[PDB]
Amino acid sequence: APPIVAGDPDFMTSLARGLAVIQAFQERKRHLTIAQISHRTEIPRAAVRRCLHTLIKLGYATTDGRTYSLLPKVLTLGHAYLSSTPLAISAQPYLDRISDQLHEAANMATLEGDDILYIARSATVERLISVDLSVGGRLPAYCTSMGRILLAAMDDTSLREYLERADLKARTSRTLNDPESLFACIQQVRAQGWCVVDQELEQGLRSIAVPVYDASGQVLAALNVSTHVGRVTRSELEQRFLPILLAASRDLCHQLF
Amino acid sequence: ASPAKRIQAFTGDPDFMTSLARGLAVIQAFQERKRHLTIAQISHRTEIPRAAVRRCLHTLIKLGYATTDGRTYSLLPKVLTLGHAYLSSTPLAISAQPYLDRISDQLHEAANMATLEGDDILYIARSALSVGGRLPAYCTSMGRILLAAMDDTSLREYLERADLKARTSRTLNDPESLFACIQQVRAQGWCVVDQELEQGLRSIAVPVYDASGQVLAALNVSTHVGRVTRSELEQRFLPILLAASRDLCHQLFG
Ligand SMILES: [Cl-]
Ligand SMILES: [Cl-]
Ligand SMILES: [Cl-]
Ligand SMILES: [Cl-]
Ligand SMILES: [Cl-]
Ligand SMILES: [Cl-]
Ligand SMILES: [Cl-]
Ligand SMILES: [Cl-]
Ligand SMILES: [Cl-]
Ligand SMILES: [Cl-]
Repeated sequence: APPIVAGDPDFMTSLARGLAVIQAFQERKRHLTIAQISHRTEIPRAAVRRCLHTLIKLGYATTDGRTYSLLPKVLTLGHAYLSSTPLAISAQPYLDRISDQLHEAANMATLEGDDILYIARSATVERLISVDLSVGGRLPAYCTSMGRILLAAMDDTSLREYLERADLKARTSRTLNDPESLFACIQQVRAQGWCVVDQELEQGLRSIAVPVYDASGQVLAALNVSTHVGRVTRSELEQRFLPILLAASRDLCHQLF
Repeated sequence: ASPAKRIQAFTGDPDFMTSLARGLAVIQAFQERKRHLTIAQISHRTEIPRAAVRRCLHTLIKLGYATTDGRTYSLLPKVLTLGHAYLSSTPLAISAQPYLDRISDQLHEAANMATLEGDDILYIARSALSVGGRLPAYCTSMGRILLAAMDDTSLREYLERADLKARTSRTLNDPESLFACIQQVRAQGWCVVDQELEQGLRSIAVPVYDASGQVLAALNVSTHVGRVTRSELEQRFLPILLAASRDLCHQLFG
């Protein structure tokens, strides 16, 4: 190797704006201007400028005076959640055990808005469109197995509101993407207590998911196992993966509550 | 210097957003707490007044970043999406991932990439600690790569400032011994740390450069004493790491 050489009065608007400015960077690989951030967030430019100035002084962002980027310190905000949340902490040995036994990826997600949000994953690579899925990433609820678990937990009025507004695009030719077929699908998921999705999010990808409850019988999250097409038989998901996942969900609930 | 002290250093700055700074500090107050917190606990750790802690928490609850039962407070998974904003907007982290995956597959060991934050290294990508986790720089192989990249004034400032605890019987724990170690890492272009952070842990790291020769980050492989000898690290792992890091630099910067 070569050497190394040389009103609500308690709502704090500026905190809200600063977190929205951080969110404006989602999926933007080129540094951003104030104009772009203001456009995306509908926050006035002068406030965006102050937010960025504050983030820079605190080590969360950087600039050349014209454009702006985030710094790695932003990752420590998510680490504050991961290291203070029993659900995320306790689920990791379970996902690791599921994955070691099945030699497939295992995940846990919650609902955030119209998407599922990954909170913990086993140690396997799962690439969507050759990009690793990761803790903190989001996927649409209507076309994922964990999304359908979490939509099934809604009451019918909330579910219909979601289906009349959501972007139901046909991700593959298999995807259920009209409100009547999604509603009937979600009703069966309720009856079953589990959901299989077969290549409705992307070609080649199959997953099976179950709910995780708290002591009150409320759905806190979903657990799943996710696989590629030629890695499984057609009925292995239900016969092989499902009892493992049901048992893990039951064990995690008992451990926490 | 408490979080409130650091915030109050900018009272003369009219564009510094005090509430944003306190809310970020309130999120940080949860680090490694393992469970939920009261207003009084958060105020004690941050030294931010309780009224302000209350208003920040309230704002986080309204925005979906936290929850409460009226006595204790917890963060919500939406906080994770703040870190994802960095990951999905940073080509270094994005492009590093296939290399880390391939390295880990070949060696059946964990491979990581880290940058320097303050006196710690900060993990920005890993292939099967977590991303966003931190470790001290002085007794880790990536830490020593990144300290080696500093100029000598910054390195000495670090060595006088940092808390150099003896974590194992092998840890180098004084500024003179550590400076000598860093000069050897500079001469080498790589670093092996053998059980200076915890028993059984051994790792090897190299720098990641841009096209102008700035060190941007460090890449490493970490192992246990079980079956990987130091000769293996230096003769088998090191050529792989050097090749991956050169590939990454060329892919990102030409
Ligand atoms: Cl920038
Ligand atoms: Cl298709
Ligand atoms: Cl189903
Ligand atoms: Cl429910
Ligand atoms: Cl303060
Ligand atoms: Cl303010
Ligand atoms: Cl709580
Ligand atoms: Cl959330
Ligand atoms: Cl190390
Ligand atoms: Cl030891």
